[PDB]
Amino acid sequence: ASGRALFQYPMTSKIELNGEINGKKFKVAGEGFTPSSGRFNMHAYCTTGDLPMSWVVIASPLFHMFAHYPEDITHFFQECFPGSYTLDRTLRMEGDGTLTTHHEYSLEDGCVTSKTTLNASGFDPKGATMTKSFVKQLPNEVKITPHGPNGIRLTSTVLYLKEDGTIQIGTQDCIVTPVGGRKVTQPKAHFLHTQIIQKKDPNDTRDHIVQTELAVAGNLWHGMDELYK
Ligand SMILES: [Cl-]
Repeated sequence: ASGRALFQYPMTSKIELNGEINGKKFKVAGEGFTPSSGRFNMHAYCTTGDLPMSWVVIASPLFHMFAHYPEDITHFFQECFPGSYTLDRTLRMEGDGTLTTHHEYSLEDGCVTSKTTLNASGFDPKGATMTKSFVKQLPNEVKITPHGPNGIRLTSTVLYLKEDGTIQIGTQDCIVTPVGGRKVTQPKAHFLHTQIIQKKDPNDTRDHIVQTELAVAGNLWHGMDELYK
């Protein structure tokens, strides 16, 4: 049993996230549900106190193996199992700060555990990330291409909505590296439509978020694959 056969739904998730932003150290944990392909939720919470940054910005740090792929595009993230992969992200909040994250994953008993680190340095202390002035981030299309002999790269531009209805941009890039000692067949260049929605639990006492991601792959631009050898 490998690849897509390891992702029979429903499944669950856990996260352990150790973070630091502008020298403010924090920890997040969470548990989540993946009812079906491409729809995955996570109820996270700060275990150190209040989260010292926007929950909207931390949303993408908070599981691409749960994205929904058609049969005719390789689901690289699922095909990495068994063995797993690492994810390394850079998120540049333009004019604000840059953060990085590193993710390791393990699958056991239908549950993917993410162990993530986040490091953010140089953020504007009056910016929207630190002041928690974002309402949501808009849905976007993430470009996925082969990268190196055995990886893939994900890129996106994110529009972050401030309370005043205006936008701030983030630029996001990730590299995905199989860690399983084996070559995983790269997909053709394609895109992932991603929507992140956040709400609060009616009763939880912690600083927390209840987040849902919808992530659906498609060959949006058939010609794109020719450009990536
Ligand atoms: Cl927030």
